[PDB]
Amino acid sequence: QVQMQQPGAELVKPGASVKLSCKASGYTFISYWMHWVKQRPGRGLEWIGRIAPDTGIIYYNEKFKNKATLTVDTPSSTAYMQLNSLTSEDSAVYYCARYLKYDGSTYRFDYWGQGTTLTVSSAKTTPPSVYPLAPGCTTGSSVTLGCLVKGYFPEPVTVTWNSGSLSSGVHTFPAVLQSDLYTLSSSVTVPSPSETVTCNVAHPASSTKVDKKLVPRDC
Amino acid sequence: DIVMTQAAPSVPVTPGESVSISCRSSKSLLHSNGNTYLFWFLQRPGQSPQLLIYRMSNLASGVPDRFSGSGSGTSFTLRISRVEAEDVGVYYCMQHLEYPYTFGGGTKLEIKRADAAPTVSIFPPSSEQLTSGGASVVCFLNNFYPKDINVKWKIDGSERQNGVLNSWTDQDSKDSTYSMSSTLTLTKDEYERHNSYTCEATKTSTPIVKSFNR
Amino acid sequence: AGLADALTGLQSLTLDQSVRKNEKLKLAAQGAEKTYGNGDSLNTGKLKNDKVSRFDFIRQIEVDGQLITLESGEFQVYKQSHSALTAFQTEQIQDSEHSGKMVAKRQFRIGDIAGEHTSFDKLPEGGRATYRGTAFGSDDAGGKLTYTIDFAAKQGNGKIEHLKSPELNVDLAAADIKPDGKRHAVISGSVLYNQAEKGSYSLGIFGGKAQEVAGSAEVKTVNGIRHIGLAAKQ
Repeated sequence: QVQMQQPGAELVKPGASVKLSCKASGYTFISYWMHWVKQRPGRGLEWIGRIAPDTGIIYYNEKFKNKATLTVDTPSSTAYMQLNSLTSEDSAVYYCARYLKYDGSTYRFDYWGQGTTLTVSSAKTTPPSVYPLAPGCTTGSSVTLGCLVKGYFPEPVTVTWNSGSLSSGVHTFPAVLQSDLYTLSSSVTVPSPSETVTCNVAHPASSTKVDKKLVPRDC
Repeated sequence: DIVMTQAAPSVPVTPGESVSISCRSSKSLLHSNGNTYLFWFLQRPGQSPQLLIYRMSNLASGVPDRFSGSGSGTSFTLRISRVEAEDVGVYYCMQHLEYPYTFGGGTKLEIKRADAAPTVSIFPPSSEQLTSGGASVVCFLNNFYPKDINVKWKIDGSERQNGVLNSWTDQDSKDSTYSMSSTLTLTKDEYERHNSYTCEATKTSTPIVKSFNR
Repeated sequence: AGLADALTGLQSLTLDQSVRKNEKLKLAAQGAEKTYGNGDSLNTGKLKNDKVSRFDFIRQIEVDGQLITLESGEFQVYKQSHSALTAFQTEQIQDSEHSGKMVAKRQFRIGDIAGEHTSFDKLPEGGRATYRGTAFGSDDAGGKLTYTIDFAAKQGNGKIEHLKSPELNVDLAAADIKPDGKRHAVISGSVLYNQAEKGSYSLGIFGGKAQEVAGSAEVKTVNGIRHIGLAAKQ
């Protein structure tokens, strides 16, 4: 029952400071060290540091010496990374991973956090606008339905179809930034009573979820 | 600082074949205790990295036996035996022998699938979109290969290049195919200034168009 | 009398300090292994007197479905008629604070000293006793310890000889016999190598007639700390 709860995303003005949390459950927190990894968009992974809830010794990377401050709350299992004087080069995905302090085990970098998407910009948080897309005809073996998610900020968004029931034939396309706002599209291919298709789009930054039901357009 | 070099940014392999990924270091990863402290990870699109190989040889929990880890002190290799569409992603090698922990540059698995014709779907703007003052025409080109395929937009028989935004997916995990979305965004006045809207796909058919008329 | 302690004087030894509450101690010899927790008795019945007896030992803990070896090496027991002490010869240990890797660190440590404690108020009125016996440490179990207790003054002093490291052939400085919280006869004093104080030492008096002494010594050699186990009898 390993669980690494990380916030979906965090938006902060440049030059400020933010605390990123990583809550742990399902394993004995004290015996496991906690590592943090940074991945810039379209780039590789970079190791930031390691915290030890047992002792408190923190091994940093030389690059992130003045940029990161690691803390641990062992009573209520949680790790925190404080980032100060945030610049654009710090907007990235930050993962927390566990690492058993003892050799001899598979419990080293086996479980990872979902990753917090830290965006550093002055723009305001904007919830997405969701539009359904249906054919306007003749239905063959399968049909393609769409969910268009326009005008949101910041990344990411999670698109599911029928609350995860339809997990095959789904194509989620990467977001595109157009005039400082994000647009995304999703397609579902479903074979042609009690059947319905609905796209649920969740924006973690605005803590919102919009369900749009795919219904035939008026003809 | 231990430098981990992944020589190949990308690596090609036809489906069903076998393939190797090379990782190199600056110091030997063999500690005095005898364990070679090398981790291999796979990152699927939009997902956190998943543990693949620990101690340079041993497979993780619920990971197929087709993955193999070899290498001695400075040169290491990850071998995929019978590549499947699910194995696509970006592979990383990270040392946990000496602080700071250093990751590899990254090697992308690129499956060389047979050429596929995209399925093209064209979606006119929705009602709520029209009441909001804009109009985005959406085009989905699904399940095509190779990635060389581009899209053309035609408004009343004339090509349009302004107002078009393209987004490409990566290799599908059950098809080894690609998908692309093209959004042509216009003001409602411009959308009502024309009649016909056409989306065209430009390597196994030469061509494939889908159009709608208001 | 079990069979997993009968692998090959004092009959029972409660393991309290040598294994903490959260871990387990696995002792193996001649292809037979027994596991002990905190407070478990260790049957020293089949063990022979005045000989340092070795077992292979691992210290094991459970962390979410996997056995973890904290340390491994040799477990040494010295058994006498009324006292017994145990030591830990470490061959591999986990650096749970710096690197997280198992390291072949050779290190000595003394875990438990037990036996029939001589009551401080029931000590002999006067006279002198001399205890000869064994001092052991890392890589050397052949050290000779000669101690002498004057019960008239309630004092003791001794020497260690024939140790492989010449810097550990120390003089055991004169120290007073004192009672513990439970009123047990204990001596604690300094360590004199080459007319200089090079560490500390402690011994306890064991047996109804004070026939045995057993304890530990800690020496500051050029290489740092050095743990020695001491046990002598009449």
